[PDB]
Amino acid sequence: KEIVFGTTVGDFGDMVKEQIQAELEKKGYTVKLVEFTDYVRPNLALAEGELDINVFQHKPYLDDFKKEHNLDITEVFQVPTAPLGLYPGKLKSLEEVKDGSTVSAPNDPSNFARVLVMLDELGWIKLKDGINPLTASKADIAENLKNIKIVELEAAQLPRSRADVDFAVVNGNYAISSGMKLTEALFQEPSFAYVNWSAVKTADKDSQWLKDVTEAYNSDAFKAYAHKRFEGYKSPAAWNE
Amino acid sequence: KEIVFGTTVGDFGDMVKEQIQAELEKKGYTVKLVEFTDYVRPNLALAEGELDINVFQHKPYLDDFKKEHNLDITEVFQVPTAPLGLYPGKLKSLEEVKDGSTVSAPNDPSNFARVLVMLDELGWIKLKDGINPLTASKADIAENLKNIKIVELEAAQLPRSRADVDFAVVNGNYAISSGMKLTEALFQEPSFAYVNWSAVKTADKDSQWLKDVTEAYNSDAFKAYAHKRFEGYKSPAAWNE
Amino acid sequence: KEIVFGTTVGDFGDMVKEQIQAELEKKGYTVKLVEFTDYVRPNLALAEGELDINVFQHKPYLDDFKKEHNLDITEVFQVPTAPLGLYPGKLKSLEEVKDGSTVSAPNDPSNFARVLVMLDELGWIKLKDGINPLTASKADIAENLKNIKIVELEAAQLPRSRADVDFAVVNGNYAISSGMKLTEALFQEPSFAYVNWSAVKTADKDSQWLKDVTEAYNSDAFKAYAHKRFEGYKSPAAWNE
Amino acid sequence: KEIVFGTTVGDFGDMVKEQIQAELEKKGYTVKLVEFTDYVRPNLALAEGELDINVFQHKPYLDDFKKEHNLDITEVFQVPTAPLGLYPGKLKSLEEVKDGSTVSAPNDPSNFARVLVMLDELGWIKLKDGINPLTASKADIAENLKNIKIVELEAAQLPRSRADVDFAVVNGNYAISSGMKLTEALFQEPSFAYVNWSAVKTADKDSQWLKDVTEAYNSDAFKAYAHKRFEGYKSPAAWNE
Amino acid sequence: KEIVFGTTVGDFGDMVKEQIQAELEKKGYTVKLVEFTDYVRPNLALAEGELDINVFQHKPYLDDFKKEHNLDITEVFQVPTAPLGLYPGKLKSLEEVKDGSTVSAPNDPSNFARVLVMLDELGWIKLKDGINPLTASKADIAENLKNIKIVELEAAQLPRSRADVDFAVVNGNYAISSGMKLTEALFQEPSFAYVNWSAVKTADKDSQWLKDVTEAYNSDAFKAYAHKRFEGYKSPAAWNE
Amino acid sequence: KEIVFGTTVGDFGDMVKEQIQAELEKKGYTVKLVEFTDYVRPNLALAEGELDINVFQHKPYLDDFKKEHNLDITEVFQVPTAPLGLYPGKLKSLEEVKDGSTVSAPNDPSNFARVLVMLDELGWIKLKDGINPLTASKADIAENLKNIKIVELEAAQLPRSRADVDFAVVNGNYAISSGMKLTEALFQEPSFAYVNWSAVKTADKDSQWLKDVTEAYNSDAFKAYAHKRFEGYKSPAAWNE
Ligand code: MET
Ligand code: MET
Ligand code: MET
Ligand code: MET
Ligand code: MET
Ligand code: MET
Repeated sequence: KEIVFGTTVGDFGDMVKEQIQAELEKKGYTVKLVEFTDYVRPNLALAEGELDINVFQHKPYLDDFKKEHNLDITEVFQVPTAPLGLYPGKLKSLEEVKDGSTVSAPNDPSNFARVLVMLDELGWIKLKDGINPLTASKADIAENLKNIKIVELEAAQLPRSRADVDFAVVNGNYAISSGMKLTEALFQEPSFAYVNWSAVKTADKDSQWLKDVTEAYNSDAFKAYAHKRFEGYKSPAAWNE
Repeated sequence: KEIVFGTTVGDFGDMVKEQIQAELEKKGYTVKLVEFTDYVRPNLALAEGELDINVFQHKPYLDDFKKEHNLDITEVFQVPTAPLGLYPGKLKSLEEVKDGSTVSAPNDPSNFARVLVMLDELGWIKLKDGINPLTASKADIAENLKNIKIVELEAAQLPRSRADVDFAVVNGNYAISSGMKLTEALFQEPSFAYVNWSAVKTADKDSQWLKDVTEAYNSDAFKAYAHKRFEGYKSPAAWNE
Repeated sequence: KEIVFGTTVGDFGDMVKEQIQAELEKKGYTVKLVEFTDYVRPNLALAEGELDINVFQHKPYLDDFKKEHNLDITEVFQVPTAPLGLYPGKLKSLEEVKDGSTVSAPNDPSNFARVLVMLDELGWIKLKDGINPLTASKADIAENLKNIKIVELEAAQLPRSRADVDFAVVNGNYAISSGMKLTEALFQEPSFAYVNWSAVKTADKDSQWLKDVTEAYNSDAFKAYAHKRFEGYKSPAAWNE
Repeated sequence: KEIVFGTTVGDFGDMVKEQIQAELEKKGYTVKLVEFTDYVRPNLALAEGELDINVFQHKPYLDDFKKEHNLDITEVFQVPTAPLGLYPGKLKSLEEVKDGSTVSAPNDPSNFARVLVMLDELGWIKLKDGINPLTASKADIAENLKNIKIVELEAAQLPRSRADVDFAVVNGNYAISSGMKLTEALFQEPSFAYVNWSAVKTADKDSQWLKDVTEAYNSDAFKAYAHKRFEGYKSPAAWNE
Repeated sequence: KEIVFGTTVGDFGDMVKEQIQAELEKKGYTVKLVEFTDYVRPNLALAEGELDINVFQHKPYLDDFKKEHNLDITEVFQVPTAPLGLYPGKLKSLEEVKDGSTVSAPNDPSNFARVLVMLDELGWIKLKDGINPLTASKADIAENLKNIKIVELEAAQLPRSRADVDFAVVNGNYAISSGMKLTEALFQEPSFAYVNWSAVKTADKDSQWLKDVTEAYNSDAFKAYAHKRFEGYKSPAAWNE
Repeated sequence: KEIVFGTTVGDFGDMVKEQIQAELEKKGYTVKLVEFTDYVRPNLALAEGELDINVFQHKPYLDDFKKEHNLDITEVFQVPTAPLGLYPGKLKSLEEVKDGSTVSAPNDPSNFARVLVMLDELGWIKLKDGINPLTASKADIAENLKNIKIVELEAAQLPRSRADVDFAVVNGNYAISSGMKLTEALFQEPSFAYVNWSAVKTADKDSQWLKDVTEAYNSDAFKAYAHKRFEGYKSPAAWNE
């Protein structure tokens, strides 16, 4: 039985090659890894049969993506996840924010929402009462207190954008793969709602191979490796640590 | 030199296999064709180096997609294109439309705009004066004259949607591959703004292989085949007829 | 398991890409399609294991080919099939036939027989009594009533031959892929003996994958698709329609 | 042209996926990465043609390996390299070393030599005067001052060996991929003679593709990435830093 | 450039794997070998494209086969060939032949001819005057002097036939691979007309890869290897030895 | 079940193609053969899963190899084996040996040991009393009686080395596949300790397929074939001959 994984470049792929693959080969499986630069192809490849499982996204992204693209896919288990941070760009500290400061943000709706929530936590904008934080959008801004100019970019552009904007809100996987350190962030997202999940075609939910993959990502050996290899990452809720 | 084409399923892939491939093999090329079900993967595969050229989209789609996804790709030449039509669903004629009739529409922005423009041409809604039809959005509706309920679906769902809605606005490539006939449309888009284009990475624009592909799609032999094989399609503007 | 289909270009490949592939992907298979422009390679590719199944031929062709070339292959199920027609070449109606008129025909024995049977049905030649129609050959001609000159060509060349002969007898798959319409035929073969069959290696006849492929080609969904997409095609006998 | 890289798992593969691949795609290449868990397979895969280039070894290893196995391969350029360290096992500090303490070491000759040189620098053994440090062997030990018991293992076993020996000398690539941190080493190899090299078949040494690969590994952008992503690594001599 | 060879099992395959493949890999080709148990499939696999070159037949076989099966293939160069022999079966010497003795023979026409010519040379039958020896058939027998019963079998069955017939005429390639020694023959065919040839698709006759294969089969190194690996074999006429 | 064999080129591969494969195909298996020209790749391919079984080595080689590379593989059954020989190089007879004569030898330790034992049996060197012949090394030489210069090479180079040294010690498989004859050896190793073994992954040792393979290599039919095809080979101990 060959299990084909798709991940983004970097940390999630290293998990497969450095730990999970050997655990699954012990049980008789072969393992293939396909890495993707972007957040858009992996669910489509999964749904079209080119992958058996992907590991790259949080559940708000998945729920939105599979509804919009009408994909019969579902989350399975969580994985250690590099958290979201607001990082110094042309400006190096939060106190330096000015009226009109620029903040770069990913341009897809579920990750853009995270930026609006962070900016509201910082007091730089104010969101309307009673909104759904997972779908926060420009229409939900009650007042742009500091007249922040939000510069929307494709997610992979955010590390580079630090040259062009005062502050950059950078997804963890792209921060790590560009050599950014999580400790460089001026403000980290407090939420745990965006710890990432693996996803499969719904038809494969009860499969023996997926049971064995799930066990591999929850073993004592994997937890010990993850705590050493991926310091500062947010853990699966089920690890209850 | 191997040229790798990406197209949607059906008509654009048949152009390659039935006519273009042999023309290019005469000049010493080998040809590979990858067919895609959806409109989202092809430009990303092209930009990431897995395809040399794709043939599946119109320029408003390309312009929106390459901006949103930060892709260094560009259009080259036009191809015969199945036109957009409003087709009978539960209701069989335009005169049967009622207050509250349901119309299915694709859920991506550049193709959704075409449905709003079509409904305005039919007099079922009224768009605000002076808005750009290429970016028509719900916000641009001045009055929903017949209180049309627009049912937004992923584009490939639109042929099957005819079972569930009064009328379906169906993209030509999906209509044709589902066995729908262009002559069954109750109304066809009169614009030529959406005749489809091939697309390449910008770095390849001056290549000899692309010159040879361009010539293949503009040869007397290809035109003679296309006029017979794809009756009722909109021809490239440059074909001049 | 990946199922590798081989078909001729055009209609039989579109059946795979537009309908069968998705049905099989729902059951966990992946699908690869290889398209051929000729009639000789597909059964050789099948027998050598480069294909698991091919869809391109009728049973008289298969019976003759597998015996001549010592191939351990066998038919499985029938598929909707474009019929054989006599089409206008230099002359545009049957009534214009003259003594010595030229008719192009395929040069392989089982398809050539079909042309002799057609010419006898038209009253342009007279075949001997009591012959096997599936193997009709020049020796079976009792009288060449109109002194027809039969121009034998490789089957793929028959659309192009219309410039050189008075009438062309063209196999449906090549007529469709060259942009000819079945309704343009001056006369269509009445027989149902040439509805095409899938073929596999005999060793695979009892496989689960082949059972699932057979089911996909006999489903209500495929039948509904075929009746819309391939109007005028001759149906499998087992569909009993 | 497709360039096939072979690397060990982890850091050298991440260099390809996170930085080098995109640099080469801008010049028109596609890139394939094959990752290995051991030190023996990659040069064999290179010599057989499965790989165009590998990145996993130092030159003393390569010189020995290509001579012993009569392989027509050669080094090209250096890459940032995780250094060799002596790490705590059952004992946690250098001055806890006792008479008879166990030290695990790789069992291949060029890497075993490094352990003997390290033990001499620590004063735990004394090597003979005037030896070749690159081929230091047990015969070159003048006195085993602390009666160290050297436990020889296949190199990939050395991270796990920390449970069984007092101290473990672990190659950097395996340390990193097991979640060990370079700052955890009690003593790091001073030498720069084991900064790793890419290798190719000698027949390819003058190729354009290799020139482009070499440029990609010496670009300002790669150096900036490497200094951030791989802190504490030893740099190519040619970088002159 | 991947050169795919097809051979029968045994000696001709060993030539490729032991000597030719390395000669071609030095020049940068890759090589694959497919082996076949029978004489019918290899030319079909060559014609279909699976093979680039085959080595298994003599020219009378090829001339007959490509005409009968309508294949556009051609001979290129000769190879050292195991000769044809009449071997002991139930009877152990030629002098033991009796009226009615049974002789097994291959059942394909060009190899059956060789048996008739051999039986005529032995004085067991008498062929008619002025016949073409390459096409000698039962119709060409003037008198069956010893009323030999010729038992026609598939060529591969002839080594095993020795249990069932008085004498067996066995093709060299099958003799060698069944553990028979050429010195065991009671009578060996004198002719050199059946020294075997490589064959290719005619389209490939002027290719550079074929020039390089031809050189490998005619080098001083290959001749030295063949003279002792294949003792008793008949050499290419062009070697003029 | 498809059983994948790996062998060195030549004799061990012919055993599979000419006898074993058909014996296993009669029980319903399919068989694939991968041939190697070196001694290092086959156990690595076995351990990685590319092969199910290999046939190329003796047990002293296997024991050393699996320990050095920490591979979980094990021997199963013996096979007829071409013996080790000392062959003429620049000198043609044993009596011509001189002080300083050169003898080429394989450079791997378990095969090098065999050379030293052979040279001691010949009286050209003198090994120390009582040393383990399986691990004989240069340090076990008491006196180099004839000041032999031993030229160590990778094993596959040893046939060609005959141009450069006075005498060459060549492994049987390489002697056969280079067109050397075993009967032309000046001295053949008499020991039976190096009759070769098949090897598998330890996890497969109790499999049904391996039981069927073992039976195939010990059948009366295989023994009869081997004694004809491989004259002068050393037989498996289990054959009790
Ligand atoms: C594709 S959704 C974003 C995933 C990314 N790893 C994150 O946690 O921010
Ligand atoms: C991806 S944009 C839509 C393309 C489609 N062929 C059309 O013309 O409607
Ligand atoms: C290869 S036999 C001919 C097949 C063709 N599709 C026909 O029905 O005429
Ligand atoms: C294969 S030689 C050892 C290579 C390893 N990356 C090191 O620098 O220690
Ligand atoms: C396929 S023709 C027969 C070939 C065989 N090698 C022979 O020389 O007898
Ligand atoms: C790989 S160990 C050497 C094997 C060789 N066939 C021999 O018996 O000498």
